[PDB]
Amino acid sequence: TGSFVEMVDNLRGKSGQGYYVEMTVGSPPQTLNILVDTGSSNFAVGAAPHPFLHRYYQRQLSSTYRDLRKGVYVPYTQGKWEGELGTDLVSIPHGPNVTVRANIAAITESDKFFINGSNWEGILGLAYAEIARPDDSLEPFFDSLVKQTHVPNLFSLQLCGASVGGSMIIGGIDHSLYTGSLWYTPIRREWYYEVIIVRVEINGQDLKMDCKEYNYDKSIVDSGTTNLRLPKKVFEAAVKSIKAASSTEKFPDGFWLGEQLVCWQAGTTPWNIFPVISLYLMGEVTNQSFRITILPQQYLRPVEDVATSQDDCYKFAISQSSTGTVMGAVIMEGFYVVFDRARKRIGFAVSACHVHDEFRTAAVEGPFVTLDMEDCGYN
Ligand SMILES: CCCc1cc(=O)[nH]c(N)n1
Repeated sequence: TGSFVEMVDNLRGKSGQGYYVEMTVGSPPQTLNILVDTGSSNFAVGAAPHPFLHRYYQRQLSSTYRDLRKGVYVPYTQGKWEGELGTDLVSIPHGPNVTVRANIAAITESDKFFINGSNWEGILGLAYAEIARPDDSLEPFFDSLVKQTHVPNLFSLQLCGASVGGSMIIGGIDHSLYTGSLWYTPIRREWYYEVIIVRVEINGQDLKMDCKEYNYDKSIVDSGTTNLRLPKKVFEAAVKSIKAASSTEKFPDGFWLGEQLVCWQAGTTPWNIFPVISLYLMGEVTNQSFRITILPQQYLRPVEDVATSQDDCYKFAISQSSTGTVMGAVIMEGFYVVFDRARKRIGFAVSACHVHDEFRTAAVEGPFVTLDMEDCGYN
């Protein structure tokens, strides 16, 4: 049929602080909440006390704990930690019914990494080898899982909006998590989950750049990132185009920088004045592409605020980047995304749980005749 009921709704989170899954490590197993991250490729867990950790990995208590007698250091855009390598038996209570020996980094030192009141104490790097620390020699979690178990080389994510929730379906595709068709873009290279963007529209108006601008110096699908991050030039034209489309209301300058909340009486958010955003992505067929479309409900992240109800408050969740395009949680929150590693591709369908209104919905449409798409990549 297509129903993975044990794995539906296995993710949780706070807004702006990421999506996490419940995992266990060791013997006897220790329950820990682990961040689901397609932008990195290292499994790592808090193994010591910290001001923002409620619990941590007590490796001396694990009878199956192995020491790799080695060190590991991982930097991110947000934060960095260093830890002691080693292995232990790992399992996901609301995942596939398996236990696997895998690589673990026990975090001893970390800087601006563990978030206050996040409720997660580690991270699952789901991206490929080519970017693992200390190097490509370290086999990542999902590669271990497929080695030691019969589970298909494939996971899907449904990240829902709004504490948030979602579904990581390991080893398959759940039919209840989308509507309409799955459209596939090729993973251009197995390191990040790198895709190619061939065109951008705001309310159907072409942003009109050379397409290389959209993929400078890469475009990636990153569950571990909150915002839709765009290259400086692309960001500045989108904001200009979005400012124009929303011009019946003016907002403070700081709002467009992510520095300031905008607010409306409850239920009166004027979604319809804000534009739709379309990203055309390279297809499987030659000279073909499809487009995904998100709503202001995806790129205006809601913020609870400290004064009263009676106002619904939001943050602009599109930000500037220097490392390329990052299709983070604001993009992924409109779609069921299928990381089809077995067939070097990434699937997009309309999410069955996405936030929208009566009059507009997130969309995934195709095909479109689009030429010289290979040219859009960086080299
Ligand atoms: C805990 C956050 C880890 C992280 C940080 C970051 O900057 N990017 C990604 N993909 N992941």
